[PDB]
Amino acid sequence: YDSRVKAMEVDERPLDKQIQELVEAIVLPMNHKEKFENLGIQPPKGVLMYGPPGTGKTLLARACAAQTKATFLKLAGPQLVQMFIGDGAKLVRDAFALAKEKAPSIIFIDELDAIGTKRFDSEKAGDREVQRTMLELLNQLDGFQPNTQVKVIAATNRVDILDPALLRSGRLDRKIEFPMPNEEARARIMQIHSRKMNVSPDVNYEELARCTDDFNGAQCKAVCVEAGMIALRRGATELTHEDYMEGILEVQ
Amino acid sequence: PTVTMMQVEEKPDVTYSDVGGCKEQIEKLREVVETPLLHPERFVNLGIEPPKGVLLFGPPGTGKTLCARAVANRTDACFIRVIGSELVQKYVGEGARMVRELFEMARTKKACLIFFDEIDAIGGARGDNEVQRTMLELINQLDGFDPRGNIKVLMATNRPDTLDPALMRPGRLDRKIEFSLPDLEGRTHIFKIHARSMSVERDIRFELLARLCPNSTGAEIRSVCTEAGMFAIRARRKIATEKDFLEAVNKVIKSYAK
Amino acid sequence: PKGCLLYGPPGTGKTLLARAVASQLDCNFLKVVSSSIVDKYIGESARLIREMFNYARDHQPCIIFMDEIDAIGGSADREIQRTLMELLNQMDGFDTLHRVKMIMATNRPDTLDPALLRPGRLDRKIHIDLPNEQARLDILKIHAGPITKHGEIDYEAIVKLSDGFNGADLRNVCTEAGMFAIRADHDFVVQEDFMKAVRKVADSKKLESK
Repeated sequence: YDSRVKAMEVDERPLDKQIQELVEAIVLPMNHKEKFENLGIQPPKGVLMYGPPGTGKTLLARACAAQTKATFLKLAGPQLVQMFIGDGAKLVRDAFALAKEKAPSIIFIDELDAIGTKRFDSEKAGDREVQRTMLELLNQLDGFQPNTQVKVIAATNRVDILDPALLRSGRLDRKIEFPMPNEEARARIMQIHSRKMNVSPDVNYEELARCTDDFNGAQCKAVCVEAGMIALRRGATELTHEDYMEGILEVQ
Repeated sequence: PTVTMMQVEEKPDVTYSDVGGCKEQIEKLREVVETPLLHPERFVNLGIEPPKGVLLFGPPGTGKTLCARAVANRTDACFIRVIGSELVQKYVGEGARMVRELFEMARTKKACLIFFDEIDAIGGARGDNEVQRTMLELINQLDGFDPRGNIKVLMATNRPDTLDPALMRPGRLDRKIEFSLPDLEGRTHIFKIHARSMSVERDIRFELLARLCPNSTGAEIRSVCTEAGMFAIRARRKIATEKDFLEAVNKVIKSYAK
Repeated sequence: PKGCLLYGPPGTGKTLLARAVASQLDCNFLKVVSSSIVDKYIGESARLIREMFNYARDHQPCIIFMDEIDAIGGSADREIQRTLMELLNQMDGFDTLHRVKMIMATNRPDTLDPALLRPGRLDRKIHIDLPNEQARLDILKIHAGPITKHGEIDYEAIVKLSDGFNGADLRNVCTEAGMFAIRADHDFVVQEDFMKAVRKVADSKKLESK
């Protein structure tokens, strides 16, 4: 029933200061239950990956899901907004029923601050049953001790709206701030994202690294694929060095 | 609906060199609509994948004709086009099985090219959830590489006020170029290859008749090329001369374009 | 005795105790959302309000919880005030509330409808600023069981050097120091990382306690 939310996406598989604690904080709670039972440590459930734009949290967390290799489920923010009623029990108990019974998967969501607004201005707003959905989320992630099952990963593009009652292991606990890392790191993750193609063995990474400023990872992959667009018709079967900065100065 | 029987495109039509003045853009789109099919191995060995596609919007001009031209100049098997004016109809919900059956036929056609026309009839998100299901399910079934993510991406629309396709198009669509309206010296090739009809006298200079018809769409100049032989045979003659229907030309554009 | 208010300005604690009793017995299992009142559409859900309260009065045992009420207690307003009048007619009407019990919870005690704060509706008021340290020491003793520690132990530094916190905060900081101790792959965990890590991280929670 309600295949629009039940069968959302049938998928199996798709900066060190945050990807270390992130990848560890999502991989070690999966298998390393022995030390969790020896030292009594509880696996973290909620994580707040916030910060300014220009980083690409969606594709970075998607790459983390590629590092986990487990099942991945896609879900967006405004997808909970539906004209029908009673979506809290049906959607929360449905997605948490398939996640409750099925194998341990990974559920990464985004745009949570917009749908998690407590309605400061009470003039007129329909965002009241999505607030019901949030109260049932904190209800089933707070009042249920057997909730050591499949985690729920959240991501917010801004911290303008923040519920002060989100202080719990099951709730948003790992407040990951974006310190705007160095450009060479984006040239490293982009170097890994572009090492498969035939690249000429002369790249200094200084120009193409410095040119990438406040640019998400999806835009960097748009620079790589965009470089492959004209690079396919350049005649040479190997990518050149000026095509990175040409793509940045072409679509960016 | 009529989109199932009207969806299949056949009966070839207006050919390549009748483009509306586009000299660079005809290569910018030919390199993705004709070159990948003619050289599949050259794009796999010479690079990583063939190009995705182009994007034509803005002024109407000769729109909706160049894609039928791409259907005409197909060397292997004419592809299927999809219009958007049939998606927004009463009793919504059939668009899911519709896009799944036309994409299912696309998988039945060894992943053939699928053109999408008139995105503005289902675009412009700005009670509209029934439209959001069709357009968000469509974009979900286009950006999603599960059926195919390499065939073709092209949206020929008139109004660019579509908010969601404008932000979702950087995912898989590309080449945010304009329409490149036909210039003055563009129609001379339309006359050159449209001279393949009944024997036309060589006194008709194609540059003069081409430059004496401004602001004329591709369908308009096609109707002029049809009325040239029409008003040329209505006189029970055997040859066509510009002096026989010049008044019909400058009248059919002037009196009908004031 | 037909109502009670639990307002804690610092941190939490109403959901910890409401979850301790509501998770212990609760006399039933039926949670009522304190935000799904009117509608998302035209306000014709009076059959849903009188249906939910119709079941709350149909069943003999019933306990209703309402959390985060400060957002709903602030043409579009005439229906809000009309539903507040419906709450006045359903809480102080011709219906003896001798068996049903309701508990209201909030976040900031500044906009709690002083008209609704009249005695009779919310009779009991308790400040959870400093919970006598019994919840802190108790949650620290139940969280100190499975974790192995060295013989050198001093709970007075953790209980005394931490104020204005709760059980969930203290368990997230104690487990945060337990992860800080598991990063160094050591078997035993001394309380030095508890005093320094819980002290400094606790100061970061005091700074980020907005």
